Amino acid sequence: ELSLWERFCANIIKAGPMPKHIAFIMDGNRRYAKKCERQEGHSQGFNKLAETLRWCLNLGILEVTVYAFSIENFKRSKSEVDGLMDLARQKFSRLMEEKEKLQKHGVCIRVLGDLHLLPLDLQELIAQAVQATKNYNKCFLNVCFAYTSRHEISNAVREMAWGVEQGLLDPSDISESLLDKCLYTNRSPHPDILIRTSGEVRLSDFLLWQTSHSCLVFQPVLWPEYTFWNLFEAILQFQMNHSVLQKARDMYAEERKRQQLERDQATVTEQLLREGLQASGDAQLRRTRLHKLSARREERVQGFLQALELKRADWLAR
Amino acid sequence: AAAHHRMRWRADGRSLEKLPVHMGLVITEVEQEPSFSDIASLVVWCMAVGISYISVYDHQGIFKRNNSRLMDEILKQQQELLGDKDDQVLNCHLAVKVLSPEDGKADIVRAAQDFCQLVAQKQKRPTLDVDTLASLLSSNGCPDPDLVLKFGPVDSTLGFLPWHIRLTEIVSLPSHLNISYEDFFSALRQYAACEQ
Repeated sequence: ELSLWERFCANIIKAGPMPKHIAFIMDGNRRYAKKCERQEGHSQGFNKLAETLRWCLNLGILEVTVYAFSIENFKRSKSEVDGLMDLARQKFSRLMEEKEKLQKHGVCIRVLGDLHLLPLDLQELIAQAVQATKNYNKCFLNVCFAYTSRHEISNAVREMAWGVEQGLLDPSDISESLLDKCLYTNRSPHPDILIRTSGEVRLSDFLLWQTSHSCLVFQPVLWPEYTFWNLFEAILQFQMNHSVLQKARDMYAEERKRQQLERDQATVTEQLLREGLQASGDAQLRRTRLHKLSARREERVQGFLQALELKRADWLAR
Repeated sequence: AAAHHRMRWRADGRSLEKLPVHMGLVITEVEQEPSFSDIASLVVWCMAVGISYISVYDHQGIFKRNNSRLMDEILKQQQELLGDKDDQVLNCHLAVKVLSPEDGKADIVRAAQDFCQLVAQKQKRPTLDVDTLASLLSSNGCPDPDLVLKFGPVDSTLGFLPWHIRLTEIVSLPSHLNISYEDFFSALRQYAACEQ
């Protein structure tokens, strides 16, 4: 449920444009270890996670991504690192056994990262859960475990060389879209707001590709102390620059599309420069030549994406 | 004989607990066409206090489409205040890079096109790791920004070097029009204490 004041402003904020995707960097768990040993704070941080999910669910925020584990967090204390694994196993064990209850409300969970760094059982639980919870269309939560944006894009990068090495795509078909469609978050759309708690003001290798035009919201509160008003202030800030960021996104699009068209029409002429043909257009030699080029890249890339899913779906089995 | 001015600025640089090796200036102010005079003074001040590489970024490209007008004013103010032009003009171009959206994302796909064509030439195999990506981008030589400065109301990076900003500090300021050295210096004084 929500408070009267909380349900009031929600209806008021729901007037204007609303964020369809909001991502959270939950920081400052360690700083709240005042009179707490340190894994007691992390436990409290997971509670405010579920609390904040109630809120976004109340607010009609459809999709939410969270930074649960960075690969950089591997260099932490073995006691503290093993302490995160215990909790990772704990809450995930609650995801199972509490099945079907999760089927009632249309919620799906996706673990995003390079999963080969975790202990086998964690891989199993994570894969167990995501396979079960998939094909649920009302609500979506992306949890980032063992994730860095740097690792992410390098993985999306090597997976498209896979395609050229597999004869499914050719390097001409490589684009911002192709690269866009091969990150772990390809099921999600790009986040509308990024929120990071504590006085820190850096991105920490979190979704650098997908939040290049998202609204950045940094707040001095420690995350365990997160309130609904902390969340409300972010949507407030988001709605202010919505017109700018919309227009900003709307012009990058047109430019990249126009620039892609200028380049595409160029190489069609380069081949027409050879072979002695003329770029006349008299009987649409270049017009059909470019027309076919779009499809051959469209069909060849489209198949690569279907192949990449089948590849990724096979790992879900085990 | 304005050598005391170099003494003053270098003294301010060695005084901070930490100065950025690399810094970026992002100008979100799209209310009016920006004034190169304020931009040129900002980069001039960074060089004076001892910041090696500065990058200037505008999501519409008005800096990249006006490199000559901006480089002109950066040199003039340097001659005007800091006061052998070949070497001076060389160190400026070596230090200041003017950036636009096609340098972060569109460049990321450029290197991806490099590996993939090398894969098609049988020279390259995917089995492409983390440091191989970094050396493959146009930042092969140059490091990553320690600190970016956001000027204007918009609260995004607007596509500014997403790969390189991985651990950088962001400081936003209300505007770059009529900016003063005292304003710009307390930004560095903010970054000096900023957990790095």
